Amino acid sequence: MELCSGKPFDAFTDLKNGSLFAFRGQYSYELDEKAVRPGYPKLIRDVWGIEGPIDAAFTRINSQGKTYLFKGSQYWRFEDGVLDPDYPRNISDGFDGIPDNVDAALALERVYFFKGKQYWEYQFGTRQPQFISRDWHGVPGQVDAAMAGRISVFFFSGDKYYRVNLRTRRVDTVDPPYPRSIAQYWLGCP
Ligand SMILES: [Cl-]
Ligand code: NA
Ligand code: NA
Repeated sequence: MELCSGKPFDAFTDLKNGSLFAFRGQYSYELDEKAVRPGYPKLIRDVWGIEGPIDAAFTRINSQGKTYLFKGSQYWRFEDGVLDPDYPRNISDGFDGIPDNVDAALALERVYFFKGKQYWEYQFGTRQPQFISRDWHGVPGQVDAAMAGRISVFFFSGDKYYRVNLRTRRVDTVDPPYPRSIAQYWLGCP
């Protein structure tokens, strides 16, 4: 289906360079103001060389800007358009302490994995899990995808999303308020 169908998403990543990718079922959506065809539905198998649906994605903030895609117990690492050699790997081999079948991830060098009501911090070692709702104020303990900007993170749940200020770690006050339509207020779909 197309970007503006209103259906929930499976994953997002901000490449931290002006471009980002959304994932839903078998489809990958490149979202960049520089794109000749922004939001053109392409097959994940065609762009990333793997079968959808994926569970989570993130892109590291460092120089190399590697993209990580998660599905089940496995992850794939990409750079410069291409799957790195020695991928896929088991999550346990790259991310000790992080569970399988995650719901979401984001990168600020701190990475956060989300699964049910809990999240895990990873630094390039893992800690005890904490509660999403305790540390991300106004975010319920159920997220489908996440992505990190410069001053905000976004949490996606069904057909709606939340924006959280990174300083306050609280959902921002806007009008109409969060949670609100991904299609209408985040993608700027008709
Ligand atoms: Cl995600
Ligand atoms: Na997800
Ligand atoms: Na993400």
